[PDB]
Amino acid sequence: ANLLLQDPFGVLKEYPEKLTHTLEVPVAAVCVKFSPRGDYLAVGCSNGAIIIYDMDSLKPIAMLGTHSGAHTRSVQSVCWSNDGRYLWSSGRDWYAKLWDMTQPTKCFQQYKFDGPLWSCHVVRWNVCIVTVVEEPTAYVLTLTDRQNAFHCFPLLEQDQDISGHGYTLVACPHPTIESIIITGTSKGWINAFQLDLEDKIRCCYEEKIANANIKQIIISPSGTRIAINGSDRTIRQYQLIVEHSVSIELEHKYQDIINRLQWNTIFFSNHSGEYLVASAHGSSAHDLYLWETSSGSLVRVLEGADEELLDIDWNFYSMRIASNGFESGWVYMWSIVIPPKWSALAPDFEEVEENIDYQEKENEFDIEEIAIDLCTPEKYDVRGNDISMPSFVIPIDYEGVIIQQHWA
Amino acid sequence: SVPVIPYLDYDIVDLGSDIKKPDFPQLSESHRINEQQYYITEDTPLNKRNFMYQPCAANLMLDKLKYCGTDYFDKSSINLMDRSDKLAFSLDDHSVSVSENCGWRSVRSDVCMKEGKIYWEVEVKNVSDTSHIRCGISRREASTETPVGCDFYGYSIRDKGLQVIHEGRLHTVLKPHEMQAGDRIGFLLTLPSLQSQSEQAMDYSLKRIQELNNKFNKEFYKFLLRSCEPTNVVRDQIAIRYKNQLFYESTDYVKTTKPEYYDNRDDMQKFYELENSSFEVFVNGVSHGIAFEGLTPFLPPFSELQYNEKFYLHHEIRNKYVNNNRLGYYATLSSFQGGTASIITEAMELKFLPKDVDIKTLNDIYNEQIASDIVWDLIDEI
Repeated sequence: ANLLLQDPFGVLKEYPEKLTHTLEVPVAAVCVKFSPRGDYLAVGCSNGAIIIYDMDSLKPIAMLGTHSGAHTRSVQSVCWSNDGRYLWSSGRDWYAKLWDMTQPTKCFQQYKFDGPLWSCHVVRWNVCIVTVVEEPTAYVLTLTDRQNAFHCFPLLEQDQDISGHGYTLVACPHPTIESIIITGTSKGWINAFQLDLEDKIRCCYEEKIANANIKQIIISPSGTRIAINGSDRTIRQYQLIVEHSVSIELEHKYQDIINRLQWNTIFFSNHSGEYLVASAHGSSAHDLYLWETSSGSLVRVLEGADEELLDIDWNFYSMRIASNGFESGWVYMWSIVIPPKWSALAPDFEEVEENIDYQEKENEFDIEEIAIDLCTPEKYDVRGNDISMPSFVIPIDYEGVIIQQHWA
Repeated sequence: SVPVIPYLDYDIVDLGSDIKKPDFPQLSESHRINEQQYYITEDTPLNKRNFMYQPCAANLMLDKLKYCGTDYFDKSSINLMDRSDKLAFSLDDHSVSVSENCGWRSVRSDVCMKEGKIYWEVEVKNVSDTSHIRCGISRREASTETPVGCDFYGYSIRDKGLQVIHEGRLHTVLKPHEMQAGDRIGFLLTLPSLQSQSEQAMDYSLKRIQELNNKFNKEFYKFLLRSCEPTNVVRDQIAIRYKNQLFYESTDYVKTTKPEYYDNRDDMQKFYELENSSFEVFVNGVSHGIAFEGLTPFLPPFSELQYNEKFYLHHEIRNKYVNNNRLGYYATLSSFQGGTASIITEAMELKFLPKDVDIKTLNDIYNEQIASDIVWDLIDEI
């Protein structure tokens, strides 16, 4: 990532504001999920496809589900491994297909569940937490050393009933602790179960925030702020403190005051969650919102699309916002759009915007052995990212490219 | 083709009034340097569009002419016409001083150097490492916006080491020495006689009419150059009312290329250089040598006055290569970023005065300019 090192400066602004791309995907799509690096964009589809695009030319590199383990029903969620090599994908076919891009169209392993699925969230590339329909516990799917037995440990202490606290529907693993996973019931309580990765699970937090059907829980990537999306028209960002012993408090609430509408999806910025981005629900909701998570106010509104938007992904490496269409199925994409500069034409050019008063010097009327290294890749970019941990590039299907010229 | 402009109420003076007939140079508060407020002129014209200006006075006795040309100040000093719009001078020391945010300008004092020997000193007040000045000599041709030395219409020396300036180049030909806040530079400019000047000017007039002329018509530029006299004046100086006052516009000289002429003797394109010229500088009295010896000869055939080349050729008619009594080198001064230099005029304010009988003070030829101005125009009054 060396464009931005000399792009030049003036690209750090922490959101994109112009929509630049539009994946004209005919088969409508629910969930979108970028690669961990800015390379690819997985597109969870309605008719059972999971299209995988290469983000550089807006056209796919494969559509997995040909050889083994096609999601027959609609797919609700897709996450990736920590590197970007595997892919867990939970659909409504009661399966949770873990893919391997090395053998692209062939699923690695799956598992039959108790019903359709809401989501999946990958903690280590094997273990994955999957939300079974209307079950008061989440069955963590740990892909063991043997590929046939995934111990679906109940994510619940043995006797703490949550009847009246609700039913587990979401679970987002904590980034900077990785052993606590916060899970959301359906009547406002939020259970916090710490995996030992034995199976003991301490209930580090059980508390009702409001008597609402929790739709979605997200964590900042520094684990500092946690926001909840109730079934009341409110977003509740908290302040998360854990060493274990965990504790939250109400920082701010977010609501549609005028239109008084529901929130579909919510997402946090890269570093510490200085920005929240939410998608409203009703008619005439044509635009994602932004929020200064400290001041609490609606900073900006990303007026791109034409009709409601469902899923939000924010890959900060590309600084992009993928946002699927609720109606058309098309996948709008915002992007920090740099303009060119003619100061790149010559090594002594300069682009000023004021008629500058050059002051006269005198002579307008008068007529290398330094430290050179080629071995270390750069450790950071202008966003402070974890570059130089080499991402899993896609293996282009070189078993089937040779026919791929002829008839797909 | 135009009538003579009539007089006004202030123009007819009377015995008693002590007002000065060229209306006073209105001054403007420039800045504070050398513990002095200096001043730019605010409401008196400047020389632009290749003109030179002079405040006329309505002279009631004269009939054909109704006016006379006049200078402002009593003794010799800077004429405020060929200077820059940020070039400030005070009524205390007469040091020119640009502000610290203003650049290399030039200021010419009104005394012409045509023939003989003229000597004067120039006081230097504030020349820092940041503020500079370039003192020396220039014709009427050298633009007062650029500093003297980029061209063959002026010559000067630097401030530190006094690197002698021509064609923009810096020449270490003299003894190198630096200015400080208290020096004073004297100028022994030895000039040829106007008789010697007239013959070398007439020689080029003969050497240019046909000698390289074997453009679509070469007779009329030869006819203009027949019609090229050494000392004869063709002046078109007319009174004008500008800013509620009365002034002259005089035709000024343009820039042109180098005077070269093929002498069949040495087989090289020879340069026109004046006879016996010398450019000697004083540095607190000590002499430093001859900076330049080959000054340009200028009088008809090297100075092109402003000319209507599409109006006059079609036809009674003026000439390009004429005199107007303003023709020659002047007391020339420059200033940079607050660099201050003051011009000294009279023998009583001179400290290092050499003993030649040919030396006349700067005020002296100014009086001879006072002598020449009226009586040349009295001759043009018939």
